[PDB]
Amino acid sequence: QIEDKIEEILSKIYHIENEIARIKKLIGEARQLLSGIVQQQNNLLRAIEAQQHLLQLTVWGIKQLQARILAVERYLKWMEWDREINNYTSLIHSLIEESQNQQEKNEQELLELDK
Amino acid sequence: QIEDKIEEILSKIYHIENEIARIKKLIGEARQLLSGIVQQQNNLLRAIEAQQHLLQLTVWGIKQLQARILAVERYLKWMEWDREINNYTSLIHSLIEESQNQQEKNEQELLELDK
Amino acid sequence: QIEDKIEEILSKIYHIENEIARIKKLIGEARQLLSGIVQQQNNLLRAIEAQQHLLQLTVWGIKQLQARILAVERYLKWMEWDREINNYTSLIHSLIEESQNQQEKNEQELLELDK
Repeated sequence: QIEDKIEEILSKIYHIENEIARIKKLIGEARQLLSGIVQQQNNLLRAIEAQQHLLQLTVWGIKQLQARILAVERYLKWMEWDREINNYTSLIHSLIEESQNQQEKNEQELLELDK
Repeated sequence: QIEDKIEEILSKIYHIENEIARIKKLIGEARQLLSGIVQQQNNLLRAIEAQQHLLQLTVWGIKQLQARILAVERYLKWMEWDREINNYTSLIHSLIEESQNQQEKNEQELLELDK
Repeated sequence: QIEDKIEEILSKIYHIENEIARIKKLIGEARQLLSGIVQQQNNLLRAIEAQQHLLQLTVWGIKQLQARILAVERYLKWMEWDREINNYTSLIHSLIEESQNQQEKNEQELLELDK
């Protein structure tokens, strides 16, 4: 049986030795999908940034039309909105700053992973 | 050779025993980058929410200017846009509700993972 | 000691054989959270798309009010903004096109992973 036991041991070591190579292959794949998720987020953030510039342009557009229509009505003859707009504008800038930080870390850690 | 075989077996078991510790280290790292990706998404969603409040504020701003300019033109003397705006507004609210749900699950599952 | 060594070898092979099953369980879990992160991103992108249609609707709304107020002022009696709006609009369309591509790959790779 010492004889037989070495046969068994060797068989188990081989089949499990297989498991490891399996696991390392899958782990290889998952590294790719992970970088894809990280890049996707940098993209999603840049769109969000750009959309904010767009939103700032339209608020300015609206403010100008307020002036022009106000004057026209005088020739012929609001503050809450300004607050809520200022507040939400502040928030979106925080969330963007934080999202920029979070994006640098995630990219750094993903870079560290390639060792 | 029984002697020699036990030498080989022991050598393989050691080198593969190494593989496992390697794999567990990398798996440790990847847990971090994964929480970073999940947090990043909560951030990206909150920005998107805020931007929607901002967009709602500007649509209201625009509607008011429509009233004021309409009146001024009467003193002196559209519906599709309202539809498309109502529709897209409905959609963004769904996508946000779903994104809020998806964010709770992902955070729960990520929490379950620390066992 | 040949006797004893086979006892040790068998003990190590069992405890490490455990490690593998452990690792495969955790790997099972992490596959779920990964699909959840990928779906979440498809959602975040669709919201961003919709918000862009919304932004396009409001820029058009603003342009119309510019015409109506311009005419009213003539009866009675800008180009940079148009540029910046056109530019940022172009960018957001690129970032969205790229984000759509990135989303297909990530979904494909995640699909490949289930072998």
